[PDB]
Parts: sequence; structure tokens; C-alpha cells
Amino acid sequence: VNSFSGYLKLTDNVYIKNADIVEEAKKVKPTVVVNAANVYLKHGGGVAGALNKATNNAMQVESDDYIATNGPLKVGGSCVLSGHNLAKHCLHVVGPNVNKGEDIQLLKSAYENFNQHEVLLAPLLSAGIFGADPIHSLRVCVDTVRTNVYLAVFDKNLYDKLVSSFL
Ligand SMILES: C[C@@](O)(C(=O)O)c1ccccc1
Repeated sequence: VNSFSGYLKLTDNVYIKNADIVEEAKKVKPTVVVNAANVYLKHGGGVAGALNKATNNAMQVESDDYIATNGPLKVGGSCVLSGHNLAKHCLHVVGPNVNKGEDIQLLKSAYENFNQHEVLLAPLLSAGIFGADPIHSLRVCVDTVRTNVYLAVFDKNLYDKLVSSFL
């Protein structure tokens, strides 16, 4: 049993809810929240700017030190950093950004990072401002992630379309 509430069960291991991932993280304090990161860990907008804003910019300060030491992530890659006031850990995952011309086949590699964690609160990778098709991102998630993933979908209209269209 875990703390996640009000999710629709899609598969054995994937759950979905219309929710603000920031507000969900604040309530649950999950072991792992996933950030929709870029390779520079520059948290300006979407999931990254909002989580970063909710940490009072401490996520960005930590991230700048990580990049200064290690250099940029790979598209499809990840790193584990602090969850600050939101979670124990934040798994920063880089899905491909269609609005930068990145290979959508890298979305499966991105979701494979989730399999290193038994339970996660996450957004749909590559969806929203990353430019991919959200129905596609949910399909790749279901077909790639084997650990227990609780997906928060910000847009009520999109949530209803994802549920209604789910195979
Ligand atoms: C915040 C967001 O990235 C999400 O994860 O739901 C998002 C996706 C799609 C439309 C609006 C917002």
C-alpha cells in the first residue's frame, strides 16, 4: 500500500490523475518525483520551472553545481538529485524536445530511467512544451516502465482525452 490517492489504474503498474505535480508532490512527499529536465538542468518553464519555483530556486542552485562538476546530461538520460521540500529525491529525466528537432525514439530510453526506482510520481515525458504527442508518451510509458508510476497530468482536457483514448 502507498499514499497516492484518486488515481485511475491503467495497467498493473501505471496510474494516472488530473493533478498539478507540484501540489501532488507537496501532499504525498514521494520517494521520487520526476522532473521534465533539459540537458543543462535549466529550469525555466513547465514542470521544471514550477518544481524549481516550489523549491524557492534551491533546485536550480543544486543543478548548477551538478552541471559545473559533471557537464550536461544526454537526451534520454537522467540524474538523481535532492527532492528538496517536494520529495526525498528528484529524478531529472531528459526526454527529447520536438521543438529542438530531437529523435522521438529517445523517448523510450528516457522512460527506461524510471525502472531504476520502485515507485515514482512523474509527468508525461516529451509532452506539453517538449512538443511530442501526449497519447504517444503515455503509450511509451506503459510499454517501457515496469516499476510503479503515478502520472500527474496538468491539463484536465488532456487528462480526459488520455483516459478516453487509452488502449
Ligand atoms: C505541465 C504539462 O507539462 C504536464 O505535465 O501535464 C503539460 C502538458 C500538456 C499541456 C499542458 C501542460
